[PDB]
Amino acid sequence: RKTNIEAYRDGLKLKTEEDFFACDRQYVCQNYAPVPVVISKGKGARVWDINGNEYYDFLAGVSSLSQGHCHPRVIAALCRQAERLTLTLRAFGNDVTGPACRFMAEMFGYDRVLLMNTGAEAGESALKIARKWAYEVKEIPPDSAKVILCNNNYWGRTITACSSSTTFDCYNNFGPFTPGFELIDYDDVGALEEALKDPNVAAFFVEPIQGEGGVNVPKPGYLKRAHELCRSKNVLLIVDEIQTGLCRTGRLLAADHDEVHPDILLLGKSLSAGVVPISAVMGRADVMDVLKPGTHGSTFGGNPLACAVAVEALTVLKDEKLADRAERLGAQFRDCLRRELYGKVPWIKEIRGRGLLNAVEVDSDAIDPNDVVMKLKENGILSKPTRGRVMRFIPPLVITDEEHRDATTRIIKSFLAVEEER
Amino acid sequence: ARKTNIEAYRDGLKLKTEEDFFACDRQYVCQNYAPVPVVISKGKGARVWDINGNEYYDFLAGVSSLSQGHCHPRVIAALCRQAERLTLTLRAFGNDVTGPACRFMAEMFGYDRVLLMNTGAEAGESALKIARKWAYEVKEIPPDSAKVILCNNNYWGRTITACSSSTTFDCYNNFGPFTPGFELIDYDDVGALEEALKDPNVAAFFVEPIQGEGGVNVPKPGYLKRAHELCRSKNVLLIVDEIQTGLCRTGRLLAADHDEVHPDILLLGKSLSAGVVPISAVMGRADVMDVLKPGTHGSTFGGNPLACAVAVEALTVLKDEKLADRAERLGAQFRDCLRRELYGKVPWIKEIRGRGLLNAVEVDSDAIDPNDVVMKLKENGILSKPTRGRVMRFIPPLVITDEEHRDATTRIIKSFLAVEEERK
Ligand SMILES: Cc1ncc(COP(=O)(O)O)c(C=O)c1O
Ligand SMILES: Cc1ncc(COP(=O)(O)O)c(C=O)c1O
Repeated sequence: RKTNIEAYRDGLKLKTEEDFFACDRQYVCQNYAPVPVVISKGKGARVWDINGNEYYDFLAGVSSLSQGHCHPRVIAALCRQAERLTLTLRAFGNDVTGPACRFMAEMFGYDRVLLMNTGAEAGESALKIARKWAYEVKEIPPDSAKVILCNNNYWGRTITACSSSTTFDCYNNFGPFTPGFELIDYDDVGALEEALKDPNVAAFFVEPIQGEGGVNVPKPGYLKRAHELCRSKNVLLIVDEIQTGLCRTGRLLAADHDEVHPDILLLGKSLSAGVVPISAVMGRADVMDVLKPGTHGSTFGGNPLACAVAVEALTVLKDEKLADRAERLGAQFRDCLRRELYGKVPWIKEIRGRGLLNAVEVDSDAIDPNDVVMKLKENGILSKPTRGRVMRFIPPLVITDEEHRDATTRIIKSFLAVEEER
Repeated sequence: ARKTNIEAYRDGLKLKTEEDFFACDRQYVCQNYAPVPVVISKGKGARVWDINGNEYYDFLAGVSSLSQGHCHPRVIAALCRQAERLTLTLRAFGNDVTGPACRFMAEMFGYDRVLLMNTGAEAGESALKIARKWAYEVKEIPPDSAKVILCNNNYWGRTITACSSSTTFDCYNNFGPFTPGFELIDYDDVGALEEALKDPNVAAFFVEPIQGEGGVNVPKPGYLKRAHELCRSKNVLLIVDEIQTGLCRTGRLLAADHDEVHPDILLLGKSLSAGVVPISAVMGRADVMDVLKPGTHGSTFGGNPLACAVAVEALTVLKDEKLADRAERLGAQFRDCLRRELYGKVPWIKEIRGRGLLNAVEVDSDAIDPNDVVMKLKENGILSKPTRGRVMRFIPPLVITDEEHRDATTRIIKSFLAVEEERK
């Protein structure tokens, strides 16, 4: 049986990529840039376009697809639960949400788990928790709570996220803005310490490696020291692991590189293996319990379908030893690129990353960075930069040794060819 | 059948009674919901079963997220077929589903452009961003001056900006400081709206056709029609939140259709996916929606192909099963019967109200404990969660059969009479 989207699409008689591009222009809100490919299918580290051409996916949902596209275990868990029960609301109990929260609480070492749907919602929820905790436990004056975050942070697209962004296109013309934020440079202990002098600070909200900001890896010991400074002042450390967590950087959490156990942890993206939107906020009881009944909610948060998917997605990370995989392959990737491209390619500014969260920043005054993106695609690598000039290499962690060797050589080949053509 | 992973996992926990699940929940789940009465394990159509095999009619239905019923076979089949092929690309890449699904929606609802988000709060956030950016760029109002009018007792979600525009104490208390830019007026009051619309800095009026969480507040006939005229007069966008009222619930495709109103910006959610996965939509004319240029808005999962395939199937069910007609017919019967068998007989009922299958019975909490009604309903096989304590809600799947609806209506009336007997 053809399902309705298949049948409706068939009737539209879309043959070429351009036909699909035209369909976007006409019917899809135009808040994304043009795209170079129309993907029809995904398996593991590979995707295929509508013409059957094969690519490696080196974006992977910006680390939402760590377990690969269409991981059979995760798709079986989705389908079996979907036949049984998908939604009760948290107004009613069910036989999945509590067990899934227990599973997560034990895996990550927290007392309480709040399940939301998107990463932005996890961030919003964490800010709300930190504010309410500041008022009720720290006893700071009404409406005075402040939250410190860093320049170039990214946590989503709500108005409060826009209000705390330093990125022009994220905030421009979307005000007036939510107050209560203090922005400081990333990777700067001094600036943090000075900001923490304000007793009305509730939290410091930080990424262990800035994602959208350009795969900005801080100096060794940054997060470790930040947590000490925060604790000195009774300020919560909220660590956004929505992009860096779940084995991507070679550890279960990127915070583990600094032996930091976040006061509040955010997860998202590969929590569901890219199958359905589910995010998490985790914290100790005496923080999370400020969210009393009626004070927060979500229709789909904690729905049993997403919970079943998430438990399976997390178990795959463990069973397939994906943190070890990411560590090993990522170190090989960076060594190969540094050996083969530094010196030879003068318009590479840096090769950086941890695990399989890697970037190559190029000098956009020396090269058109889009020429690198297009060359990569010609050689079978789909990759989307950030900030124009920061090339990103973020494959599924399940990429095989042989696929990763192939991909790495296609990657080298592409940078070298761009240099040759300069 | 062979055990599923999650079944085996929980089997390892030895959680067997409703009270073991209640304890599990108390210990590991963030405690932002009230205690629950029941542990549901299976849903099908208008029915659910608890872990002991007891059957109930679900009269909450996800607050109108399950209009197509639990586990609709077509929608599962669509989920599973698409899930085997592709679930997520990001909108950074194209795929062969998102554009077609947006065209499908654009044509069904009569809009130029469709923005797909994940939750109803995200749809609201997105619409407010669009309205503000449009007011700055097209209306040329002073920078940072954009205002949005909303109504007292509105509900649109739980983001900080939503909390900043709420009049409900537990929704906002101790979550500030708050996003500025909102003007709060009484619902169902055209004179208050007209006066608020005198301010040229207003970008939008954001309103529910029937207030949902605020208590199934049905406005006077012609409220929304008049509101639209007043907004147009002032070049103010009418943002209509159909997340709870839309998609056949009230006996029409959109609740706005009762007033022959085509929203300037439409919000959908909830039953857009038949309760299977979170997907929401913001739709609008080109000259409004096109302010959202590349890089100015985004979402990881928004527009993912899996959710798109599910939504197209869910929307088609509404049509094919003539669920607007079913809701209209059964809902009219429900209100007739309850009024006829409860008013007078039961002194502590204040009002029976609703449209289609979005119905409520507001009780006098000074004269009765509303929770006694909730518990009596469950004893009689009806799962129902009130809003604001005293507003009992009756929101079944629209696929409820004539026989199931008759049975349920008789159980509901029986429950209210029983509580009254006990009061006497
Ligand atoms: C670190 C981080 N936090 C939060 C978010 C927002 O997640 P979502 O797109 O699911 O709202 C993202 C998205 O890329 C992210 O990279
Ligand atoms: C009218 C209305 N709008 C928005 C929302 C928020 O949707 P969500 O819970 O998906 O964030 C709801 C939730 O019930 C609603 O009733």
